[PDB]
Amino acid sequence: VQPLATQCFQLSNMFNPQTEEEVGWDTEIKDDVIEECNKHGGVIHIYVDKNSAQGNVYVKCPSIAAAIAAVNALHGRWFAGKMITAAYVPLPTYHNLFPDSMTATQLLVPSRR
Repeated sequence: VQPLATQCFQLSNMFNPQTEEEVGWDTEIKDDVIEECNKHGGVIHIYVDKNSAQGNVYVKCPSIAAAIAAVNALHGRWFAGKMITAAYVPLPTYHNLFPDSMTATQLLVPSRR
């Protein structure tokens, strides 16, 4: 049975720490994902996990409707011969990893203009 959408998701294949070469690369990913969410339903928490062999980025959106829109917008991308994939994460699991995300409400904006 396919998991229900939630506010929270994990992207994969967004980067490869073995090969990332640009100074500031993970901030650029953060800004890019926020920009994409800000053509949909926005975003209230994001973490680009530099350590992740799988290239994981964690996102929480302000509602399930917003998460669906972001997932459907992001899970179409390709990088370095792999598709970006998304998996919804249960709220309690996401909140255990990112306690700061539990009470988040402010929609995020990119740093770059």
